[PDB]
Amino acid sequence: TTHFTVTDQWGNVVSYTTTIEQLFGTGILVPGYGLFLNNELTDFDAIPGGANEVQPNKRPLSSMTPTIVFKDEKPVLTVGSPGGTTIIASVFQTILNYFEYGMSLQDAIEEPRIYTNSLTSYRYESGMPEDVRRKLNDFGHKFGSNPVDIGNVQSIFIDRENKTFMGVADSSRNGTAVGVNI
Amino acid sequence: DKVAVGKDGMVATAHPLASKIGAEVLKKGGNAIDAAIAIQYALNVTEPMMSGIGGGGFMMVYDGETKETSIINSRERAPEGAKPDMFLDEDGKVIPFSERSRHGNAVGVPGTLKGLEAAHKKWGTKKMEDLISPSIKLTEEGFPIDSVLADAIKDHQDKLSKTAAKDIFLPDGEPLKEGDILVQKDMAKTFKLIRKEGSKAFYDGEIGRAIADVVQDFGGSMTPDDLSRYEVTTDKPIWGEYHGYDIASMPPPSSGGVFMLQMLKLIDDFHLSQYDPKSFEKYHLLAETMHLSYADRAAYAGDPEFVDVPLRGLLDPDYIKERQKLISLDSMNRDVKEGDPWKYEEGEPNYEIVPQP
Ligand SMILES: [Mg+2]
Ligand SMILES: [Mg+2]
Repeated sequence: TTHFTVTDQWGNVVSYTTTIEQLFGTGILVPGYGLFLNNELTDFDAIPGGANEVQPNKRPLSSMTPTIVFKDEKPVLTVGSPGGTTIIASVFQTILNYFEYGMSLQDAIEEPRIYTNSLTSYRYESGMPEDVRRKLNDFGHKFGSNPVDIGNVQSIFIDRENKTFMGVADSSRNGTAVGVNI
Repeated sequence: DKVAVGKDGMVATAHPLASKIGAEVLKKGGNAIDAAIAIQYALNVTEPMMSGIGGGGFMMVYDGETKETSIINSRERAPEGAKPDMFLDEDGKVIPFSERSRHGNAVGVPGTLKGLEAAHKKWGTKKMEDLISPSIKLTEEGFPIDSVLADAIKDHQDKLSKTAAKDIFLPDGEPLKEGDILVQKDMAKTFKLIRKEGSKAFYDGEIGRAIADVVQDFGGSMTPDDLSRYEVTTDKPIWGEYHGYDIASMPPPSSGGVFMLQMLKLIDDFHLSQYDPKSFEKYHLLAETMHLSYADRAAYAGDPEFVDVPLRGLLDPDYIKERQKLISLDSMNRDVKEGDPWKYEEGEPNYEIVPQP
C-alpha cells in the first residue's frame, strides 16, 4: 500500500492510496513481464457468511482512506496512508493532531501513533513514554515490549492566506515533498 | 526533503524518485491528475512491492473548475470462479495467512491501469506516451534501491524465491542491498507495450492472457475472460463534518471512510487536547475508541453492491452517544462487541456477524 498526493495551479486536488496488498503482493511475478501480482482477495473474510465474505465479482473490503479536508467549501488538507488495517487509525490520529491539537502538519504526522483493533492486537510507535505504557497496561491494555512504525502519511496543506501549498512526506519511508513555481 | 513549499504545485509521494517526475509534469503545465498518473507508474517501478498495475487503488480528486469531488475506484474484483469457502482447507479450517497470501485464489483482477485511463480523459491534458516514458527509463536503465525496498526484498526472500521474481530480485541466492541497481527489463517491455497498443494489451492481450496462465499455475481461478470483463467504477465520497471542517473520505467497499469518521465522532466530545499528547489519557481514549470502531467494521463492512452497510446508522448522532457510553477514563471496556447501528437506519443485515482469526 502506498499513498501520494498532488495539487496544481488550477485548483485540482489528488489524494491517491493504492496497493498490491502484502509487500510484493502474492509474490507472483507475471513471467517475462516483470509485473507483481496482488493478493488482494485475502482482504476477504476466511470463514464465510459475513458482510465481507468472498464472492465472485465482489471487491474485498479495504481500509484505504485517502481524504481531503475542506474549510468553507474549499479543500485545505489532504491525508492518506498505507499500513493495512491500521490505516484508518493513522489518518484519524493525523487529523486529530492537526485539527484538535493545532500541531504543525509535520508535527501531526510524526507524533507517535497507537493502533489496536481488539483486546489482542496492540501496536505503538516509538515515542510512547514508558511510564505511560506501563500505567496503560496496568489499566488493562496490552502494548507489547517493543515499538513499531505505523503507516506513512503524505499530505498537502493548502494555504490561502499565503497563497501556497505545503507538502509533507512521513519519515517512515524515504518519501519526499517538492513544490513547483513559474 | 521531507518538508517543503511551492506556489503552483505540490507533489508528495512515498519515494524520492517518484516525486521528482510528477513535479516535472507540473512544471511543464501538466495538471495534478497527469502528474498523479505519472507517479503511479514511477512508484510501480521504484516501489514495486507497494503499488502496481497488478493491483487496486482509490483515487480521490477535487475538480478545477466544477468543484465536485470523486473517486476512481480501481479495486480488484474476484474472478467468477472464486468461492466463499476458497480459503478453507478440506477440513473446514482457515488456510494459514502465509499460504492464502501466495496462492492464486488471492489474486483479484488488477484494476490500476483501467483507473489511470478513467482519470485521464476525465481530467487528462497530456500524453498518453509522455507519463509512462520516464518510468520506462527507470525500468530499462535501472536505478539504485532505497532502504525500504532493500529491506522488503530481504524480509520477503522466501515468498519471492518461489516465483519468477527470484531471477531479478534475488540475483543469485542473496537479495539486492541498498544502493544496488535494480533493472527490470521485462517490466520495461510491458510498460512500452502499455503505451503503444493502449490498455488492452492488459485486458485483451498477451498480458491479460499471461496473467490468466500464472494465476492458474498457482492454483487460482482467473481466466482471460475475467480480465476482459473488468471495469473501474466512480464513487462519490462519504462526507463528514469535524471541528468545523468538511471531510471527504472513502465509502464502501472501503471500511476506511466510515470508521475514521466514526472514530473522530466518538472522540470529539472528549475534547482530547485538554490532555498532553503523550499522556495516559489520550492513549486510553484512543484505544477504547478504536476497539468500538474496529468491532463495527468486522461486523458490517463489505462491497455495497453485494451488502448493506448502515452508513447512516454507524454515524447517527444518537448511535454515537450510545457507544460513547462505553468509553470512560475510569476503566477499560472489556465487552468489545459490535454496536447495533441498525436501530438507527432503516433496514436489516443481509448477512451474519462471523468471527475471523
Ligand atoms: Mg478542540
Ligand atoms: Mg512516524
